[PDB]
Amino acid sequence: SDAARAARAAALLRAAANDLKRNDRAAEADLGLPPGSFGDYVSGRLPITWDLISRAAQAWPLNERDLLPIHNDTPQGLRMMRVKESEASSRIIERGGGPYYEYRDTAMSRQASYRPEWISMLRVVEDDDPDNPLVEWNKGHLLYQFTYFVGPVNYYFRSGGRSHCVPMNTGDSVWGLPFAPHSFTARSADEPAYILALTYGGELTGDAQRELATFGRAVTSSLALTPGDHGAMLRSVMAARLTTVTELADRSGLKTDRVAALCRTPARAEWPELSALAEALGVSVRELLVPHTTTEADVRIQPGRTASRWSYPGPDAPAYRFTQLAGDPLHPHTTSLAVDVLTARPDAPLPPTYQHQYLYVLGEQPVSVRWRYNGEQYDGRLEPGDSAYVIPGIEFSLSAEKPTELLMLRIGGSATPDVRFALGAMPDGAIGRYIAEDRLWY
Amino acid sequence: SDAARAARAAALLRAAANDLKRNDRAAEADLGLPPGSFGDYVSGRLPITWDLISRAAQAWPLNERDLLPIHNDTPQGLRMMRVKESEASSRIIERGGGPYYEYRDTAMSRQASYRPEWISMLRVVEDDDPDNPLVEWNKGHLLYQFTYFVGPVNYYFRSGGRSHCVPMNTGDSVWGLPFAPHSFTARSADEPAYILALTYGGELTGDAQRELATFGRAVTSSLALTPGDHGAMLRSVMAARLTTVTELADRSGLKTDRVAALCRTPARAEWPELSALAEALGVSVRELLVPHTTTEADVRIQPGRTASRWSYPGPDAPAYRFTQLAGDPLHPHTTSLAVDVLTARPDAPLPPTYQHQYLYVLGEQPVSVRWRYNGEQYDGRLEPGDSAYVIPGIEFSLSAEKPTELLMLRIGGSATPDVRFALGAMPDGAIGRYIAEDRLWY
Ligand SMILES: [Fe+3]
Ligand SMILES: [Fe+3]
Repeated sequence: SDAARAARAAALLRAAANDLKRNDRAAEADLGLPPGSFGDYVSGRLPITWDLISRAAQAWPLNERDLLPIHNDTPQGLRMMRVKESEASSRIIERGGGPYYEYRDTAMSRQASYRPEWISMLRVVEDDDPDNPLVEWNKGHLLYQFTYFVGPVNYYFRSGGRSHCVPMNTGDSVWGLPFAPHSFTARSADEPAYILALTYGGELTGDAQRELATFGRAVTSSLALTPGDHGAMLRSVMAARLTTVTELADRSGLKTDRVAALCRTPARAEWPELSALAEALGVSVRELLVPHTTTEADVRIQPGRTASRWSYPGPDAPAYRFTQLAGDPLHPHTTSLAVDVLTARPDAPLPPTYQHQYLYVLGEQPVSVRWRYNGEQYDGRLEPGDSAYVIPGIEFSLSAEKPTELLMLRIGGSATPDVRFALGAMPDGAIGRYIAEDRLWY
Repeated sequence: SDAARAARAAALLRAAANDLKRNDRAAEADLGLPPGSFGDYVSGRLPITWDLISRAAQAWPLNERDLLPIHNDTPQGLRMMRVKESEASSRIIERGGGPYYEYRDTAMSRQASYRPEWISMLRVVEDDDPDNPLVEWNKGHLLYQFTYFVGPVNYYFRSGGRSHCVPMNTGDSVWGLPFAPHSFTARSADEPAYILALTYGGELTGDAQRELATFGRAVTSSLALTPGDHGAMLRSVMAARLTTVTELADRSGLKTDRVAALCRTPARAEWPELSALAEALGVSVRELLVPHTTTEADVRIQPGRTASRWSYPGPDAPAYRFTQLAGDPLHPHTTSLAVDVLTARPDAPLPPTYQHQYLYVLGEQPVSVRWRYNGEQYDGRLEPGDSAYVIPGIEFSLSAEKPTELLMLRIGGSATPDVRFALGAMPDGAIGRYIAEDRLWY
């Protein structure tokens, strides 16, 4: 595992040198390495130190970040975390003079952006007033949040200077935007009241944050695009091409008056207009479409009672019953589900998805999991309160001796649609070298 | 600025602790630190060391990479590189027992993915045969290639086991896919023959490579999507939502047989069908559409003589004359242009774009550049053969005392459209915190 990570780091060093058109001799000269030695660092015979990575960021126009791999802590492609481990991670935090939350980690991975916490509400309120002084608010946090409610939990949320309180119960859920302040209390001291607060990051975190942080606040603010504003998207692509209204009109076959009008409205153009504009701009129609959001006051609440329900693979012989939980079209790759596992057999493999997956066993019976990864088959059993992390691409099935429920949150990773289409365009054999460069570029 | 970068690293440390719901004392417990030291690290009283970052990656489900900022090496928003500096970076490479290429760096930044080399063709051929033994091929490299030709350069390229040669002349260009093998030679020893080989990264480099490398080649290949393949895109979203053909038909109003058939073809559904399917899947129609490509043999060649040209900002105000160079809809955010600078005054500012920009002066007269960044106005001059790098969001003008030509390559950075939608959805005032977290989460 450490040797595999070292190999990944060595491949990144060769890739960086190849990309800078530095062959072995040129890289040794730039990095102050002994003549003839570069192959020993690229092959793994010599370790790549933080000293060398720091020297490379000074000698070359790259960052220390560009030479570091990430860790693989999910070697079987799925990993379970046990209740005992979650309880050992316990943190109690006081707010307003008394204990307010108990936090427990659930299944996480260095390969994924999940930060999923079990959190019990320790503050009990006697009304649903958002301005109740017993409520201790947070400041909001960068990560998106999907929250699943168990018991009589009150959800408090703030946006544009107004505080709201929506009472929840078991099976309700909410999806929420970055930096939206919120809080949770219990309406009763008599029954369990807790949440699965499954926060996660996506594209905002990682490379985008590092880059935008160097540009500064003004440049970053100026790159923002408001959801649903198609005219702004069109203006942005026009600016990226350095085209003009009359030139785009001439190339697309649209009237100049129409192109100007489309630049000034959030409503999308008609489909034939979008196709003509896209071709004139050298982009797919995909790039002129802007997602809408369903959020209001920066959250989208899904009542469990009215949530969509369906059976898999179908009602004639159902293995699972799914309930659709809260999400948002700003994050089309986030799927949240309550899963009733009905089958006692391993006869219903779920289709592999490009998403990361997180599982948490809500029901009273254990769930047996069977999965495949890199030519091996594995099996395991999640007890109630156990959780699991699954990398993209894994085929697994679930079963239980009696019907039982689990919570499933699936999120997009860094392999976005654009990445996946780039992978699809690569010539045969190239994906291997993309994963781990193994040679000088000539 | 090392001090600013150290502050960025401190902020990432606070953010990582916030995301894991570790306050100061909890973080000190997890990391084995003495009491009070975690505040010292976040505040800057103690420097953040590789030892601390390594400890964090061992104790917490994060990567060392996640705690490192990138460098700001473009403090004025635009940075020029001079002929003398490019010449100083000269590297001569032999292939087949004699000189083949001279490489020279041009403007680059730790904030962008450009790897732009000036490259002189040192191998002279007497025919255009791709199997000529004087032609020495590379193995293909990870980065995308955008190449502008000067002089009688032969371009050689391989795809699918076949080798090709297209004789180029000044003003021709080509855009090429990752790992497509290629070469360049000169048809004459008696005139300059060289290229601007403006390689760059996109979606593939950085986070996505790091994650995919830990999943392995089998999973990574399974995630590929073929450009143009709408049925694969539909199947992907269906698998992400765990909707069968029958359930998606049920929701959308399309017949079961029609949904199944749309999953078996690259051709897109009809627009009303796409609208109904997207609504049923909780996504914008954008997520059922796919990029297409125009590449043949993995490249897209643009003859200079047939390239589209237009005046900017308009026909009746031609400050500049643009020539559209080689690109592809697989990279909608890549704009390649040859720019004839016609105005002698800085009276035609180019609108700010979300793209990074790279400039190289091709013509025989200097180009004056006036730009603004962070409330300050700057003036500079690019001599023939000088280059420049520009961060996103900069407004600049170009002027010259006589018409002169500049090569421009604009590429998308890590702030993808999805990042920009997310920035637009963020509550007002939170971009400061996104750039640099400055507080405990509660
Ligand atoms: Fe939260
Ligand atoms: Fe190349």
